[PDB]
Amino acid sequence: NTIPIGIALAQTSNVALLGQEQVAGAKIAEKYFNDKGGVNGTPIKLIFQDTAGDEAGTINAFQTLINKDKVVGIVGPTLSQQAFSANPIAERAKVPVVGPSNTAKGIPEIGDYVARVSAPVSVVAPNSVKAALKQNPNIKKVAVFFAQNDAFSKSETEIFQQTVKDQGLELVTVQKFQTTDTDFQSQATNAINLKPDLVIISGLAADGGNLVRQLRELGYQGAIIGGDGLNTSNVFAVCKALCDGVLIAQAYSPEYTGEINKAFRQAYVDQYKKEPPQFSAQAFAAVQVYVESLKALDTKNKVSKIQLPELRTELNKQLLTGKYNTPLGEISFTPIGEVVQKDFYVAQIKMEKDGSQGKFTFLK
Ligand SMILES: [Mg+2]
Repeated sequence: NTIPIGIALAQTSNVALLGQEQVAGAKIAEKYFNDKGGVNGTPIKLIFQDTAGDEAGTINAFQTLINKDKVVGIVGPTLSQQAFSANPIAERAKVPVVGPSNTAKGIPEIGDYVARVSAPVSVVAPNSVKAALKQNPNIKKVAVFFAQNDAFSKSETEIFQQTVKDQGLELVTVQKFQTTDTDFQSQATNAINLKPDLVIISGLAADGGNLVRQLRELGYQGAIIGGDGLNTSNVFAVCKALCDGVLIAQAYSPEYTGEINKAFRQAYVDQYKKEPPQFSAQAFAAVQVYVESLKALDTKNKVSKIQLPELRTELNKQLLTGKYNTPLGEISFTPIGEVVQKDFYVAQIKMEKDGSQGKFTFLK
């Protein structure tokens, strides 16, 4: 006998360039928590249902988890774009959702059953602009690019644009693209002709990486900031040596000294031979929220005896009140399901000259 928790993430499509890192974190969490006895002796069972890359696939995954798989709660989905369409399904069904990495403005406001462990674009994105200005105080002109078909990218670009203005910089252009585009010659050239000192990109991984590469190919030599959708080593294959120097804000640090992070990091490094990515840590933290909430609930009200609809409602109520020492640091929730989290960072892509290998170097 086990307690089923649904994991609805992008395991296929180009969205899996982000989703697979989340899956990795969730699987590490399952072993970590089950090795500690699960929920007061009862193992959890993560049930994975692939969302693919669109809204319909996410809705289908959620409905399957809720109805067929009888899950007590869902971790997911990968994208804010997917969350805005699918989360209302879970809200209506009174099934809790904990988003690992969705950072668009407005997600917890979807309803009483929607929470997230990822701080939103408003507190994550500005740090990377500040980091760029530290590395080059003479930046004056900024070109901004965003994926106009993606909800998170639109939310993130608004924050980047406001930060550029607040830092007293000149916004020379805002260029639009689609996440499904591979060619950006026209937008890149448009921006390059305006002589920017800094370029900021809000898109996802394949698109963001292709744009970074093309900017460099077309002769751009200035600074580049990538938003959260580019925050994966999966971009390395796309821009290769030309990824070098890209600045990306982080909501997780491998070097954070929390005991659980040490355990998580050690488990990750031993398996994957590199530091745990943000998306992996965030997924771990979302599973942790469910495990620790289930334990607290079970102690007060034995879960094996609670019928499913009431169990879901009580679990949702419980998780919102909890305090969690996670790989992301000590976190909790506001009454609306927004995360409370203290520390943020910026890292910079450092590629080896040959372009076949790289890493994220954390700025001090
Ligand atoms: Mg909420």
